[PDB]
Amino acid sequence: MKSPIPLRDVPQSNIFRKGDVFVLFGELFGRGYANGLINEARDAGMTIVGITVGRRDENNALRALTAEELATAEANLGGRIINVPLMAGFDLDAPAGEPTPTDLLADMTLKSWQDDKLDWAHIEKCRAVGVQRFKDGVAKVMAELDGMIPDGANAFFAHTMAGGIPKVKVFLAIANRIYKGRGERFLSSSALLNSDLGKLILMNFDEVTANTFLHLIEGSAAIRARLEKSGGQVRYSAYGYHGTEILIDDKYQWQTYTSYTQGKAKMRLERIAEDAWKQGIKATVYNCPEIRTNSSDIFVGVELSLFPLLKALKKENGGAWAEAQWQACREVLSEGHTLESLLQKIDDYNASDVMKGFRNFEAWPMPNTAELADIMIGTSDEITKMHKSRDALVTDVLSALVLEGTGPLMFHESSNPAGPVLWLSHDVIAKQLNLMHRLE
Repeated sequence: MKSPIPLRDVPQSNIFRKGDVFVLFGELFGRGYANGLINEARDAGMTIVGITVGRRDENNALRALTAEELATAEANLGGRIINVPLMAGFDLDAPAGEPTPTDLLADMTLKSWQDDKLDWAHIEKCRAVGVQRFKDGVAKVMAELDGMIPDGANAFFAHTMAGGIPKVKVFLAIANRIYKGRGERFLSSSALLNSDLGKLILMNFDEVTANTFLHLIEGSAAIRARLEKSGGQVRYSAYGYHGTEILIDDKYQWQTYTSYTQGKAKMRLERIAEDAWKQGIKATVYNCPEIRTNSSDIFVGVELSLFPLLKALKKENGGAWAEAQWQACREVLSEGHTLESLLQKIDDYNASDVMKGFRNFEAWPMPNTAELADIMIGTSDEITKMHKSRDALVTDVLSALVLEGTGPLMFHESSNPAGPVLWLSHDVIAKQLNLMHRLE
């Protein structure tokens, strides 16, 4: 798409009932977006079924879950898990007895990695092996799932797979410089992506973040056909990020965190959904807002996109509950600091020429720049220092709100989806939240 495709209206249909089956195509580890969606499915009475990515034995070989690991995972999910290890990516795949792509990275050093070259023929054979492995795994999982979904049922397949960074000792330092480096510590994301290491990373991103959605849709084709030929509806969802519209000068405007290295893979994901949609398959990528549930992570500055949600809460027929969110956000700031001054900082941030330059949709995802590092990391740090305690941030409150709103939006929109790719920006999130809390 040449521009964002917004979902503006709060969905109000639900076709799912007790006996319908919700399938989590991904494994839950810690809290994130998927929890809210799973909760919506459970509240609607759906049977929850999940996959596992498996674990690794003492020799780093992939294996299924033990009965105890399985019990723990099923307790976490609140549903049955099919114990067939669906590990995405090919970074640890190889023809029998041959080196993995990860093996080929073993000798990369801080000084050598940028110019080190890889054997792309071998890597290609490894990718082929990995793709076939994942396909056979999906076949087994679907063979077992087929009997758990009754004739006449509706099925909701929720894809959550993302990632693909290979294990290599040099990567932590590289990432630290790219994401957090200023001055001489600054490092262009292009330095990584132009290297063979970076090219491998991007290939694996395409496999894990995008192509797994295709493997899900194709692998479940027989099940889909059987359910559709009976009285049922089948849905596929995926989580996307492709920037978010937020209030700048009291107008909703698209922006993004830069540099989002998974961007090309997310656009491939989008195209997979669009193709499927053209084949009559109800697959939808939901492009969700920036969140930062762990402000100790490496992505310094992503949280800057969140703050205008406060204004959105007031704008979209906000009442007492919205005002209570403002109060909650005031309470975590230090003595002497106002919430208004924080929001002012964000106004100045989005008004800057440097940040305006990154509102380029066609160039997305763009490379970072030294100037970007300066203003983004500087602004993020300035706002962090406004707080009484760094374990209780305005961004914790707002991230929680986004998760809360996004669950029902996706769950209900999926009953009657408007299209294959939909943006959930601050406007519809605020509408949903204010609706949910209209009696509080």
